[PDB]
Amino acid sequence: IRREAAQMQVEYQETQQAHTQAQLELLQRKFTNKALYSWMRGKLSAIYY
Amino acid sequence: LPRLVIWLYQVTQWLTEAEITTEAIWLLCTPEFSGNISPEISNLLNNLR
Amino acid sequence: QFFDLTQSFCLMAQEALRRELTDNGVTFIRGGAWNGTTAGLMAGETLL
Amino acid sequence: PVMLERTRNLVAQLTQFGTSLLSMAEHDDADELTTLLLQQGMELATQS
Repeated sequence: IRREAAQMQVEYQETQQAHTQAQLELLQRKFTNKALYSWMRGKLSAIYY
Repeated sequence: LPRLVIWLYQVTQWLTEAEITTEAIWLLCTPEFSGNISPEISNLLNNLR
Repeated sequence: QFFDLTQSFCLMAQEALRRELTDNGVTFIRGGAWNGTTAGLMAGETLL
Repeated sequence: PVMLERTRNLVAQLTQFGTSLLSMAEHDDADELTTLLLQQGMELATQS
């Protein structure tokens, strides 16, 4: 019975690993992602110059 | 030959210390390039003209 | 829709300057104010 | 000079619209992360 609980803990850690993978992908497919911010202040910096 | 061996040891130890993968260090330093105008370059030129 | 109207105002403003200086060669609205890399944002700042 | 004044008022309004669009997208995407976190917490809670 203890072995079953320990094995289920492994599944718990694997799920947490997949959860952070989904979070990171959601940040990259975001509309206000890194690329949008990078190009916006790049355009505005040239205009400000 | 010992110079090559010591060079290989220094680089591999450095990569592990700095947490840089073998693929990552290759992409940073290789002279081989695709030769195709990537969309990143195309977007750079279109905003630059 | 607002960008379409705004750039139209800029163009006829440029034509007024061409008439006053009698220089048809001057160009200030060069296109590309609306760029796909920024989803259309930073368009008004370019026109300013 | 008159055409420049009328155009400049419209362009300033266009900038205001762009600022609102970026601000709203930031808030909406923040809620997207929070919603995902709650759904993931539920799945973890079931295993617990």
